[PDB]
Amino acid sequence: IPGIRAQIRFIQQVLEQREREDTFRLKRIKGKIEAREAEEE
Amino acid sequence: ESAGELLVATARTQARGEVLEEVRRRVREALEALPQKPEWPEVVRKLALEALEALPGAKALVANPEDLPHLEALARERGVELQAEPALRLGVRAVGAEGKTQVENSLLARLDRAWDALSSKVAQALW
Amino acid sequence: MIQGVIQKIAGPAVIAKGMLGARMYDICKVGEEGLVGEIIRLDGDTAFVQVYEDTSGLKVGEPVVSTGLPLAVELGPGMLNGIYDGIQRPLERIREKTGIYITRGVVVHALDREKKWAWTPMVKPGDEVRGGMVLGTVPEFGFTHKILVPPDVRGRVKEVKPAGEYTVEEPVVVLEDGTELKMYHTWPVRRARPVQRKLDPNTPFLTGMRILDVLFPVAMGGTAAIPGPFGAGKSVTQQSLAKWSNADVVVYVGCGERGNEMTDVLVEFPELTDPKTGGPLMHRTVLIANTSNMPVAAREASIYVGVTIAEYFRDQGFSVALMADSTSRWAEALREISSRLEEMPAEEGYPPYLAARLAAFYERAGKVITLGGEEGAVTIVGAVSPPGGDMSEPVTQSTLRIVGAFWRLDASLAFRRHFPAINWNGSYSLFTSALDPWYRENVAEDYPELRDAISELLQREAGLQEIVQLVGPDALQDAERLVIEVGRIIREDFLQQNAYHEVDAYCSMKKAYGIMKMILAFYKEAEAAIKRGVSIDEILQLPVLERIGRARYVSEEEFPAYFEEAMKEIQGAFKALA
Amino acid sequence: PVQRKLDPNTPFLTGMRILDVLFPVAMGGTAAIPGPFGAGKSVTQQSLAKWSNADVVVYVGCGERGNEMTDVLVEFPELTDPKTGGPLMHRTVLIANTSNMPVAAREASIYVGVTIAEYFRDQGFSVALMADSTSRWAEALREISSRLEEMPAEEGYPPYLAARLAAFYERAGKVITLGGEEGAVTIVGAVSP
Amino acid sequence: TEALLARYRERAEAEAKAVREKAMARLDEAVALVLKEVLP
Amino acid sequence: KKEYTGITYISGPLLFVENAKDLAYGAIVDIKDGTGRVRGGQVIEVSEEYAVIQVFEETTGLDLATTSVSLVEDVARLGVSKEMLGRRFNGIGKPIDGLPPITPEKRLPITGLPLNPVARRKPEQFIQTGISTIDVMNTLVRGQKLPIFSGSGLPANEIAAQIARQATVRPDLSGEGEKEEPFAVVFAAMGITQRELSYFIQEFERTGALSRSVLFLNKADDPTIERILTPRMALTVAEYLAFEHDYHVLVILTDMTNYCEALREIGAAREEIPGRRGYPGYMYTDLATIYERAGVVEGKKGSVTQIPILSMPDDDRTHPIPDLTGYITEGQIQLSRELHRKGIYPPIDPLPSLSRLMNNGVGKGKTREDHKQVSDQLYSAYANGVDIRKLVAIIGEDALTENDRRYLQFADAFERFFINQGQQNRSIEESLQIAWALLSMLPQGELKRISKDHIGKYYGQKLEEIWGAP
Amino acid sequence: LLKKEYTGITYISGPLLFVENAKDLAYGAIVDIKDGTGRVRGGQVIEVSEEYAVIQVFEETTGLDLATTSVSLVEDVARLGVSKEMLGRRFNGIGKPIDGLPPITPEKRLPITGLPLNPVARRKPEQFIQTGISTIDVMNTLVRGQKLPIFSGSGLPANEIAAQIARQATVRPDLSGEGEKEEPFAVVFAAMGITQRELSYFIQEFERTGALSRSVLFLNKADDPTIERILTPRMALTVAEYLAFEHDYHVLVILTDMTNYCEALREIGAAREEIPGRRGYPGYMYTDLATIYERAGVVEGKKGSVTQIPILSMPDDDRTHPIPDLTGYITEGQIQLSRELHRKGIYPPIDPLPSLSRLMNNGVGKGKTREDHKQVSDQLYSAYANGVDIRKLVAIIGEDALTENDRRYLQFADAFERFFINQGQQNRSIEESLQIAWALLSMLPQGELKRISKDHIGKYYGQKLEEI
Repeated sequence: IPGIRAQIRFIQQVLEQREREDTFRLKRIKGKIEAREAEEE
Repeated sequence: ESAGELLVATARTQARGEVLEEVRRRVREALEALPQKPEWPEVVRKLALEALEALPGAKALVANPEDLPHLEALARERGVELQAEPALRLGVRAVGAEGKTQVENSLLARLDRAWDALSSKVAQALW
Repeated sequence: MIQGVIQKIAGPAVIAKGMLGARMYDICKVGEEGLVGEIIRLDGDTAFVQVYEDTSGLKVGEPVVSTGLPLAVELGPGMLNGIYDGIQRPLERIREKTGIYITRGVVVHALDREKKWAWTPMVKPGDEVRGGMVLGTVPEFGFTHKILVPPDVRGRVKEVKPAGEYTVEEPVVVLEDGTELKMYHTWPVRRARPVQRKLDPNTPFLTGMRILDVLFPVAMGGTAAIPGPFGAGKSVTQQSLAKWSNADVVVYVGCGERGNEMTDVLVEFPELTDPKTGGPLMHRTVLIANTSNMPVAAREASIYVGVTIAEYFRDQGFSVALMADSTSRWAEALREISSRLEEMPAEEGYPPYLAARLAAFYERAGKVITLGGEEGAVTIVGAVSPPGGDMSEPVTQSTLRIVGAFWRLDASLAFRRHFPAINWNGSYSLFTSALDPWYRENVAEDYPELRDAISELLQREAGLQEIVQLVGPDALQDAERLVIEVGRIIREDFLQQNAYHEVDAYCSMKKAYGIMKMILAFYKEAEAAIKRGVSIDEILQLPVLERIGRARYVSEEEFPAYFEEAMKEIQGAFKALA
Repeated sequence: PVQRKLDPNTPFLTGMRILDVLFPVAMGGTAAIPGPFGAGKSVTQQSLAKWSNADVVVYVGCGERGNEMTDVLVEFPELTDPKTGGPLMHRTVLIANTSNMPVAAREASIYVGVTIAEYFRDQGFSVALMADSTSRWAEALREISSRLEEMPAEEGYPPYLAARLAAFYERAGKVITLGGEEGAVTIVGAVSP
Repeated sequence: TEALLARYRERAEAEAKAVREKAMARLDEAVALVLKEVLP
Repeated sequence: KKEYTGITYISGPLLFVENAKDLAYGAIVDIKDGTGRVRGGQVIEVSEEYAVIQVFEETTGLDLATTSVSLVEDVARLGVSKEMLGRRFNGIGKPIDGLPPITPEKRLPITGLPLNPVARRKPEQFIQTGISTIDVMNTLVRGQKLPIFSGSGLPANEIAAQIARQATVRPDLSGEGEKEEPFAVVFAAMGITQRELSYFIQEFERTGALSRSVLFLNKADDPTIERILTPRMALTVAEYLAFEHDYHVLVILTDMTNYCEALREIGAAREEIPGRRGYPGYMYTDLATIYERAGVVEGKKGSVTQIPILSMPDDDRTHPIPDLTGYITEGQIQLSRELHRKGIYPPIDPLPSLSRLMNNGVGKGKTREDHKQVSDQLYSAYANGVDIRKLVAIIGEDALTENDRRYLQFADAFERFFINQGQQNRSIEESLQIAWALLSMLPQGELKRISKDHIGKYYGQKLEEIWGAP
Repeated sequence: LLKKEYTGITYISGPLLFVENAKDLAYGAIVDIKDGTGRVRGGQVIEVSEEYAVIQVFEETTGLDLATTSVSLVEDVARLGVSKEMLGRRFNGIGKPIDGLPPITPEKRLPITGLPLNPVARRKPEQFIQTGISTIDVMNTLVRGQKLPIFSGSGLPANEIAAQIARQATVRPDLSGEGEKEEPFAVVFAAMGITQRELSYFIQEFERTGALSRSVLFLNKADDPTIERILTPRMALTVAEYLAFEHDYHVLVILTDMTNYCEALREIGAAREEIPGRRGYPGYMYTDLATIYERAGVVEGKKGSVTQIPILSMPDDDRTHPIPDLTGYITEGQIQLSRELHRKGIYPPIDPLPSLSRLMNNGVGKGKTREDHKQVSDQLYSAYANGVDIRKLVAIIGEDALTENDRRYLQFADAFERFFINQGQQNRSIEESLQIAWALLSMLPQGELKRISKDHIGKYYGQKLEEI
């Protein structure tokens, strides 16, 4: 049971990290697009 | 136990602080007494000159009306404008070209900006 | 007053023009309806306003007017017995004026402006006044409500109105400078109220419950946390804490609770009786009530409003018990707000500053010397109810990092008809060492050692469970059986407490000390007997155990007698028993 | 530049039984030593510096503790080279960029160490290059890419990280120098996952 | 005992008095130094 | 009336219109093209520069030269009346039953206002669903929110239809009672297929349940905005009936997972960064706005009761949708795949099911004085029976005690007769009779959760009362 | 001595604000933000260009507007006034007093970020600090000039261990050979958003031991701003370095709840929208933590020393969290606390196996305590590891199935926990700790001690557990 609990924790952390990275990338790209629109429309 | 020496230490520090604050009070009085004496126009002219030199370009020079006659020489010679204002005494204030920067050369502010550094020298002199 | 016009509407977010001069985190009124919003950003001649209520029907060009002050609470007479929202909107009056639904832009004052109060001045013209001093007094139910100079006010008194009946708005002390001091003053919710000095957790917060007052004490001015499992009797424990604690005022904050749970809270508290007076407990209570369908801003500001009110009553010189229910719901509100502001999430979508905000909330508690020189305290008992009950959740982890006590309510005990359903194997208090001197001076000189002995016995009995499960109690030898049965006696006679009994609902420290001493003396004599060869089946038949069974139910004025009598009979039983 | 690349055929004796026996590394080879903190990376690297069979040892302290460079400076002068018989420090070159020193300099430190190692190889020696932590070089790349406002790959690192690590590690090998002699560079790099 | 605390109180008062008396001699020179250092 | 032709951008579901500062935020707009087709849309962002319209359906023929936009209403509104009973609508209110349109007594905004928490009252009266596993063990109280957690292919639609056809109030069990207590069912079907639509139409029309029901049916190929509006219109009608005509309204929302997926899609359409596992960071607020619209109000004789039905995405109770729904609601009736594939219908697993408000709506003056204890004993007995059923696979029946074998037989009979009732409709009396008949199979003495008075009054029935005609 | 004000605020959002014509604001320059109310609050320039300057405010931005707000220049580099008179004072976390006494008269004004120590200017930490706790003195020896954090949990007594170390830590010059007179420790205590309870504990303990007369306290409380949390350790270490390497002091620096520092760092990084690391923490957290930790050490040609004991609470009791992981790669070991030992009632609850002291070997041995120190430590570690393994086995298969060897190892593990780790508040000499260790090793056969040379085993093996 401790082993399964550890595996569950590890997989949860991996998936949450991947989600965070995806969100950060989307935000950075959106900000760049907004800056481009402001500078050049 | 020897923990009562804290009373001696705190008393010494409090007395030193009171002495320094009295020194500051006398300095402020002396500053505010400067304009009444005839030697004030030259110091104010130097202050205004330094203020202008601090600006790459100054739109106008600001001082109290009692100083405007004394500052007109620098104002016209430097080519900058001028305007009266109940501003801080004992110095002159500059305004940037864009109108969004401002350099002040008041002595009542210079004292505040210099006290932290001068405290060590003053304390050494006192004791 | 700064006035502008709406430039863009997109959800709760409104951009306003002509707002140069508007201040950050000021409260603004948007549109013709005057919907309340908060300035969250300034850019050039524009201000970003996040509107509490729904913005449907708003149009570009409509006016936006800034109040110029941040989110603030009116502090003064008339808050006791009141039911408020998360932004201090009196709900009874809203019902009276609007029906059974809460409409948009309902403007109603926190303190009633038509009630009159009996004013007794305590200052004279020419007296100097400073922040926190007592200008006068007003009777509010059973309380000598002190009218305080706002913390940022100084000057020399000029006019002091005589005794009489006055409305809160009426100037009552006019200072030489010209400032007019009314019976109330506004204070921001996010700025902690000033105090002279914070003191140490030297003295206890007596909840009246044996387990919490003995094993896991919380100091006056401390912070505690309880988890809210379903069926653990959390509401009953909270109500008993409100009724029987040594707090002079109780502030209850519901910050996003289910609709019917809030209905239960609002229907049960009015039916609670104050033991000190026999009248309603709501005369000594302020309720902040929020449901999950009310605005997110209200749910986020609920706890801050509650703590500000608690700090006010503290400055008056009282001890206040603040009970925030489901801080997890508040964390959900914070998460939603952060998401709408386009911030970077951390961990389970919570904003990176969740722990900081939670700490800033929990650490407005503490015993204090007020600006008036009196002494007051605010004790906080927050409830953490993760959706799944997992303790690794960020809110629970952040709370446990800051609170000094943790009382683990468990549904398993409640299933076994053990109340209060607090588990003594997951609970802890970090105040016992600091509170030891108070116990040695006020209850008994040996109380800490007796409490430690009880804890050691409970630990031993926990260790023996793995043996009792495989083979029943009858199989265990005499010593282990004595441990099991002294544990049973503890659980049944000292740790259990019927909140609905006339006498057992409240236990003083002396009563708990007496019960513990009786149990430990019985255990000592029983160990001696077992070493002498008396079978344990004979020990368990002694009537002295029955006398210890009823110690809970003896009155406070009668307990001393019962106590020395029972001690004598404890010594008699085992000496007589062969 | 080199004249030819040769197939490694001789061992790089580290003096440690496990590495020398079960997991050998040749004189033109490469090795990674990842491990969590407290596992003994630094002691292993210093042992490789103290006992290896290399003519010249180039140690690169990328963003690691400064006490570990003081340890070398203070101890090596009093120790003896395994073969030449003189002071150990005489065969060592240290490139130090500790953790509190400028972040951008970690990349330059890696490259400087590798170039010095290649030079001593060109003289006809067998050089051992030890990289105290390549993870800190990766962190420097990540910080600079953050300032450049570039899109990151996994864990924020720039997508060109693998290319940089490859260009760094592929400068090792037993070669025939432009002068006709034989030399080598062994790289033992430490990762700090 | 409290006697030691009383002795320390007397010593602290004496020390404060000594500091003040010592300062009273050179205060004007300190003011002169500050004025020289603050003026242009 | 007025037409805006300054269109400057079409992409996906969005349309930008210039010089449209007269359009209110949230307004509904008609969009017309050269062919004369009229599409609908919602104003989602208004600024001095332009207005952003989210177009219902698709943009497969729009062009900047010929398209125009016009205003329908400043606020999404529904015309309500008591003549909706017996009608079927489409999630925006357009009738789809073939009958003429209704004449609204009043037109009411669909984003209803919150209920004042001081106006609410504690739920204390139950509504009979006809299903024993709910009435006896997971009772449903008026003003309660009790979702049904279902799986990928379990018969949740059939259970919803059965509860719709059988739901009733029981005044006769409440003291003297009242001469009448009107009852109505609102049925919101979000993201259903043609198959499910036909099934619902037939079920409501083949037993006369239509005459007391209002159906808001949203298909899966219909626009997503319609899916998001459907529950709000259903609850607007429910609140109208309950608190202005004294009806007892039961609201069944068929698939909240479809609603949450619609919410996610639209959130992405409005250029919002998704929250946890892709869902909007404000999903909790939206689900509370939908759910918290049920309750009992002080001084009003009506009530709104809610049964949200949601399919757990991967049998995961920790998925955001089931998690938040449980975190806002008051229990869960969970369907079992094991019971479903053993042939039991309706497949409700008593063990994972819970109804928080049950203890208030059961007792003297409501149901019967023995309800709570019978329910607790049934729960404990079924749990022991399942455990012993798993133990017998190892230890065998001959190594069990007689009480254990009785618990085994009780588990079998409980599954076959209590959970497996088919399309029957059981009053609370019949369900309690079956419960006592099942409890009689255990010795009087292992019934430790029931008082002796109730045992003496009810113990001893024969299971043949139901075994003879399951 | 000129006050230059900038009134071109363009954009205020969260903790940042932008100023337009501020080309004369240096990077890293400390500014002063004044509002219409006259309230004065500070910030730092974090990005400066020809278009605008980005300023992060050290406290909340409530009450700021674009019409009446102005920013002035305080200094081009963040500096702190220092003296030998800071000892006995209390501060706010920015540097201001909170004790009611007048402000300090600065002898020097040093940058708070400090400057890196040249690796050639350091000397190797050698001297041995006797903490009075056996688990540290015998197994995880702390040497002067070392950074040895304490890894703790949510409710474990790490503050008590820090206070005990401060009270008891000594140098023992008699063993080292010189036999010099006592040189008491100066204590620099930095708080990073602590409750009033922990602060009360610390103040009461220091008053009890009379330490405050030789201490400097920087107190940032949970009610104080989170952005200021970043300045506090830098001020503390600037003062500590000044004292150590300008007045020949031996400074013990206690940084409490570095997890609060990391949370503040993450909040600021999220505000700035920087590339994150492993759980949303900024990619440069390792470098930022290094800039704080690496300021400890010993310098050639100087007598002073700075030694650090950071306290951080592992979130959810996992080393693999970014804060403990990045601290581990920087600091020279760590003293980890065990929740199991705490639940059993063992104080201090220090579990040797996850704990390490990197600089142990350079401070123990002949002329540096006793010659059997290192081998005794290694043998204790091996024996305790065996005991833990057999305890794991016994929880599966029970005690009767054990060999005599395994039984001896179990008994050793239990006695170790009961007598070596559990010492309460008693201050133990190094000799007493080694005597107890040898008594515990005496429970094992004389031939199972592979880590101890035969000479030492002959010298010390035999005593019984009878220490008093």
